Amino acid sequence: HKCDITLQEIIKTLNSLTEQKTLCTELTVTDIFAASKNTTEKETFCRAATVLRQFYSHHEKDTRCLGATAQQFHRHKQLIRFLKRLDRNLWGLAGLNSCPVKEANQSTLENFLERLKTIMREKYSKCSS
Repeated sequence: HKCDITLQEIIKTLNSLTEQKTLCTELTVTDIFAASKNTTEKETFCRAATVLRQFYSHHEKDTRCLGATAQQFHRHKQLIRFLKRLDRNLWGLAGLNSCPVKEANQSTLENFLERLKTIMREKYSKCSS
């Protein structure tokens, strides 16, 4: 694949999470699309990194729900270590590093991932990178 395998990695990495975190996906996560009334691609990717970041910290290495079941306790520091890894990938694609997010509707992790995915499957046509 000439394109950047990183993209496919983000989708799979972002997906696997959905399969694992299905119930805990009720921690009402702040949206950001509301400000999509006029933003560029980069601005989007960045804004996405901000949401993911805060989401990581808020829960940090605290097994509040990200696990408490199985294959999650041990892979706890692994999920976080991976989440950040993705953030770094976003930085590469992005380049702003500074992007604000105006609150609005409190979506849900799953909903956030689902929405983000759509945008991914949409821009997927534009590999570039």
